[PDB]
Amino acid sequence: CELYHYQECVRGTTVILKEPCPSGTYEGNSPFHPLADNKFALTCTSTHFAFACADGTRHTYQLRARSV
Repeated sequence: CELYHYQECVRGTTVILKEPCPSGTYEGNSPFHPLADNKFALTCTSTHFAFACADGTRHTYQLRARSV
């Protein structure tokens, strides 16, 4: 019921991710930026956020911001 995601991105750039599940609930350090096609956008910074899904699965994401 607990899945972990980890990915690196270039600090300052915009990251586009696919929602892990339809109409899931989100919680994180930055406001949610919903987009079309079950996706969402966020500015790359070292942070953590999570989604709670209807099937009981919780997805925790960790973004590692890096230079260059």
